[PDB]
Amino acid sequence: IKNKIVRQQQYMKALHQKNKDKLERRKERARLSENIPATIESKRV
Amino acid sequence: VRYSASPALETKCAKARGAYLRTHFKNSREVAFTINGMSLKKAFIFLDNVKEHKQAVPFRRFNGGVGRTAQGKEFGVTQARWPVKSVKFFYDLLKNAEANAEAKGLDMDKLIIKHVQVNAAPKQAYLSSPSHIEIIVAEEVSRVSLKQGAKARNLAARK
Amino acid sequence: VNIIKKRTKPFKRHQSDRFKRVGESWRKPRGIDSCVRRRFRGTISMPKIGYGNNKKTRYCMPNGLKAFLVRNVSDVELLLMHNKTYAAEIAGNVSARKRVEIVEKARALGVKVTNAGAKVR
Amino acid sequence: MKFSRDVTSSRRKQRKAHFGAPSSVRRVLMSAPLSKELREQYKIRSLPVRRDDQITVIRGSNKGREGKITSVYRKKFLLLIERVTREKANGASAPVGIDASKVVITKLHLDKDRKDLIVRKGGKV
Amino acid sequence: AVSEKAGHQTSAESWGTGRALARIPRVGGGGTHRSGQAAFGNMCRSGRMFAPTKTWRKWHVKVNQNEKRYAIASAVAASGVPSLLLARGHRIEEIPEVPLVVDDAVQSFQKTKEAVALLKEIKAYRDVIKVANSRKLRAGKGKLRNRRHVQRRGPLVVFNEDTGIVKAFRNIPGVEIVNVRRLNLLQLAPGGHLGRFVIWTKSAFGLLDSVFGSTTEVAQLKKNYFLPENIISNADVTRLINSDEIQSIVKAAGPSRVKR
Amino acid sequence: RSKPASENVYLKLLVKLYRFLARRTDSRFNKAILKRLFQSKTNRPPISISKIAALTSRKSASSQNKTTVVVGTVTDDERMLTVPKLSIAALRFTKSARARILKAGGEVLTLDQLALRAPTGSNTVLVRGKKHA
Amino acid sequence: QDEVIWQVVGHEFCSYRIKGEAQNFCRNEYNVTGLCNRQSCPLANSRYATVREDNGKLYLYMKTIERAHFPSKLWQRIKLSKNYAKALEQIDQQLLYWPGRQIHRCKQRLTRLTQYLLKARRLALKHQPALIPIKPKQAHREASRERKALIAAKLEKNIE
Amino acid sequence: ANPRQRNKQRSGKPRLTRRNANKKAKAKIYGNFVIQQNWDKHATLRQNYARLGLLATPNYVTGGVEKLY
RNA sequence: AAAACUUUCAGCAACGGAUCUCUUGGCUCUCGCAUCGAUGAAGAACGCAGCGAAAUGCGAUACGUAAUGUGAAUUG
RNA sequence: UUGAGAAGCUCAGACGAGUAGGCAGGCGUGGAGGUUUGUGACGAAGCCUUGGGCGUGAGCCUGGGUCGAACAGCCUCUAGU
RNA sequence: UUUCAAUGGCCCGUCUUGAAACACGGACCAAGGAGUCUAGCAUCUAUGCGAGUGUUUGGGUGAUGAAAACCCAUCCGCGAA
RNA sequence: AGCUAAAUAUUGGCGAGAGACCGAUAGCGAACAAGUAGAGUGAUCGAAAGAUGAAAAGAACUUUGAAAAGAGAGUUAAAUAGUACGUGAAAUUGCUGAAAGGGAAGCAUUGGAAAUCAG
Repeated sequence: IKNKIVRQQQYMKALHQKNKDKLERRKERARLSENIPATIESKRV
Repeated sequence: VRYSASPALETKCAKARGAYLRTHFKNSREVAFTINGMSLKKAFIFLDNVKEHKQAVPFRRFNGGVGRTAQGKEFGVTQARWPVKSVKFFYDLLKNAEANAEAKGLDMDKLIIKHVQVNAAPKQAYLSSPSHIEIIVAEEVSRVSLKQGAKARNLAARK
Repeated sequence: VNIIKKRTKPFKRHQSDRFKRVGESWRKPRGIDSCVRRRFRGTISMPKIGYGNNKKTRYCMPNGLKAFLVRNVSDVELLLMHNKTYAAEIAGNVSARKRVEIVEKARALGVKVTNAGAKVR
Repeated sequence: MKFSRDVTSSRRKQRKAHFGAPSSVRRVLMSAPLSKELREQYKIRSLPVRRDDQITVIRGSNKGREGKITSVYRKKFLLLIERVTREKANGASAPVGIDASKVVITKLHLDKDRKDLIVRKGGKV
Repeated sequence: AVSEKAGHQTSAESWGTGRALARIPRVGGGGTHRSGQAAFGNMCRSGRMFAPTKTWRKWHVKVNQNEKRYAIASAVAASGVPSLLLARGHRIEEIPEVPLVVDDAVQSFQKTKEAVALLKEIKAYRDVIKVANSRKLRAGKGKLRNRRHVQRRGPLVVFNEDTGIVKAFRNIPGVEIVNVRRLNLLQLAPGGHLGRFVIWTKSAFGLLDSVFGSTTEVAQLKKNYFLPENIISNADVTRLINSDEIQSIVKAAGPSRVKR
Repeated sequence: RSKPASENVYLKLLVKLYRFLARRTDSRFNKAILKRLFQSKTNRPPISISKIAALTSRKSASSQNKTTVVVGTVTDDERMLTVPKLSIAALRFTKSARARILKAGGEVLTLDQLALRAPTGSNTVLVRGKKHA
Repeated sequence: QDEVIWQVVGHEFCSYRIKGEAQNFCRNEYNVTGLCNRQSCPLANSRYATVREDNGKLYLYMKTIERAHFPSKLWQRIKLSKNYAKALEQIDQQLLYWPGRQIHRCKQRLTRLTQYLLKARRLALKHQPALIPIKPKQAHREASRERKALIAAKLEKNIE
Repeated sequence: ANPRQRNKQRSGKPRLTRRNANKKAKAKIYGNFVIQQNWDKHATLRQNYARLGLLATPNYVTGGVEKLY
């Protein structure tokens, strides 16, 4: 959106929509063995 | 995010912050000033006492209109209040800072509030005064002249 | 003929300390009642041509050399015959590569550089 | 220097025309050079990029990569080449777009229209 | 010029006196942030500028045709002085002769490589190299206004007939080609500075007498025009002062800077 | 004044020459020429060829070969048909004045040429134009 | 000729003058002293002499009126010997009957130029620390890398 | 800036651009074939008429004429 | 007379949005051309997309149909 | 003796408040023509700084920091300076 | 640079008056913000020409920007009574 | 009683080319949803609002919290670029450090002390 107020407003609606749905799945879910934080050391060649 | 203070390094410290908090900035500054430098557990006891009215937060800088209480005698002042909303926010941040320290692997028993600061958030005619709060909890040659040295050598030889 | 300065303090504009909107740059007071303009007791000074410095040592640095702004090596060679009169001053926007070329060439010509150690170390 | 009063040298007009171009015009805008071998074989210096063409990335961090064009993204002036991707945080791959001028066509997706286009531009097939 | 209506399209009048407001006109109505705001003033935001520019400003300047012809004659004479070309900034340090005159085969060139080859032969290509190396992006708002690049000036090629010379030379950066019959001061003294490096063809050089005439014979191509006369016959005043005629009558020269 | 308001380089060269002659000779003529060089255009009225001819052959005549000198323009006078033989040194000669003097008569000189012929201004008539405008 | 040229370059504009705070410098390749004036401007002075560098060999450059019209052949060059006394003798025999002021400027330049050659050779023999440039992009990046590296090192826990 | 110009600025329909203006382009000769075959398109009509042996005008010319030689 | 408080200076963090650079905009000038509507105009209203609110496009054939050109897209 | 940017150099003496008014020389900003073999991603501009230096002054130069794409000296032109 | 000591130091502008003081303006900062363009007249200076002077109503012409530059037929303006 | 091309006019219409113009408080009111939001019964009135990055690569994953968010982590040349997004001034605010303070303060002069520069 070339209009700065509108692109900001849509982002805030997008951010709320994303955060709400991320925790909708998070509360539904509540894994540790598989999902581990990847770091630079783990990504070292 | 970068904080105001030199500490919060991984060495002995943890971080916590909350931005655009819907609390009064003046009350938050008084709470932050009071609990600054306390041990983490001792600060939790103090915050709980403020909720229970067993202790009070001295209003040192922003003291206009604060009545005198005997509970402020512990801090050497007479004007002290019991801000509940500000204590709730600071209690939450101290809980979060404690959790971050636990994940890091610090020593909880030696944790003090090394740094705690309150800043004004953008004002939001009833423009409110939101508060930014950040907390850091941490574990607790010259020469000699020719005459001078020759005198020194002569003195040393005499000894 | 040592470098003598008739004055070291600058001439701050009247009331520039009290107000931030009033800059420190000197402004001649035009008010017909300005006490400092009238040179009353204890008032701060005003720039005068008598404060001017000796023409022989004017524009000279404490080392006795006059500063000459240098942008590249070509300007350095311009100071070949005036190395006892002029000191090269490398410009701020000259990059690090050209500074090392300027400084090295100045060393060969025996020309002092006022800021030889900048962006070069 | 330009001497025609029908062409404008204005920066404002040229940038508006470039970023206001329709897809049929961006199709010409998204042109790539023909490789040395293709150039001496077809007698054509450059051609518009078309899907399934075989190209080699010449410039950028992907300098040297080769592959077919899986999509010409005319609305962004981007070429999505197979296997030239980027690994997001979550593990999905986002294809990396390359400007058509930064690749070189090593093999063309010849059709009757492309052959007609080749001979049209003073070429041979 | 600005729009003659810019700063007037609003509706506003002064709210009056005694209301603790600067008496500048304020915008009427309500419900928008513009309401109550000032208007109609150089000091006001969205107001009128002071003394809006007008298109009937004087843009063009009259110059007597005699003074223009004087300056063009002075520009050509300066072009024939090697020292003024160097001060101008031309790299003519290896030019065989000033004024540089080439044969009439140049007027029939067809390729830019032929023109470049000739420039190298007469060693005038150093001035072209200076121009190409000088091309910079313009500093300031000029590049937002179709003034995107700047560069130095190269040699000026003066021809008599155009049989391909203009197109052969015109893409070489800095080179300006002109007919000898319409010599331009903007090209002969660029920036108001005298001494541009000029390359004449043989026919252009040979017609210069018809274009300008002499100080005693009229120009053929300028009716009733005579080359201007000088205030001084000899420009070497130092030689005149140190001449035998004057040094034999002047009294004994006193001392130079004297002892205190 | 001590310098000319004119930015002409050749006039500045003339002033440079006559600064030297004024201070290095004892000629009030050279001092006069320098002062008139500093004068503005208004205070340097043109002198006609007819007035030069009249003044040279005036009263006892006795012009002989004395050179007429004016710091200013010498204009032509189409009214007189016959031009005497004259030798004039001036700042400027109009094209008609220069032609008439040369074709029927003697010599035109610039003020620097005079400085080489009469460095002290000997045998010179220092004429002036009428400043009545 | 020369006087008018000086009036044009010395008082209208010249592409060799660096306007300074109390003195102008001549970027001309032939100004012996380096500062432009009636006695130093090669443009203004038709008969001129100068001493300049060339690949370790000092050369005397001379020009006159008879060659002023031909820029290619205007300047003439001779070598100056390594010997200082012989170099002065060459300058004196080349600039004979030239103004003593002009010769004095040439001999002053030759002396300075000789000092330049001596100091350049001495610094070539001598060893000095090489001066490396500084890259703002590298310095900013490596700084941020080390702040992140220290925060992820956990030195106290590793030592303990 | 007009409502009718802002209308097509924000529109998606392309402007009706026509490319017709090339100054210095003199009108080509129809009419006489003999004149057309001998007309050089660069020259002016006064230059062309004089070269062909024709009078552009039978009356005086209201200005100075070019003198090339 | 230590602390608090007040002030000053520096550092850091806020608050704010100046500066600098930019610019599919405006403004001005010049040039070419002459074309609304009862065969329903300009304007207004309402609708139409797989997922659309504005703007854009279009009109129940509704972000278009035919035809011609280009020659392989559209793209969230 | 080199000290001729003659618009330069040099010697000597006197003088120094200043309203109205008069006269002169300078500093700075946007843009234009010229020029500097001009500066620049090895960092332009800007900004910040208890860094340094120059000017009687208007102002200028520079170190360090931040920063990320352009800008300046000189001669002239111009002004919404 | 900060701070201390000793000494001195009335708040700036505006207006009024012989003069003050009143009185009016000033919470703070940033950005903007006021002798401009044009026609006429006059003076002075410069420049060109000079008993002349003024090309740009217009025409010619201008291939490289052609709104430039360059050229000037007949008039006309002012001056020369 | 009547018609009549061309030279002439042209802030509109359909286009085009330019500029010693303005550069986001400027330039049109409108560089962006601009005669829009909004106001008024109505005629009318009428704004504010441009900039992440080369690429969205727009921060997976773990942990704390009811959540918003935080913290480790990650991407990037750079998060001193996290959409409250280029640069980021001043006013102003909090924090730390240093110092001063008996009913003003700022300032000037001279030095001392402390700190720091040329050196």
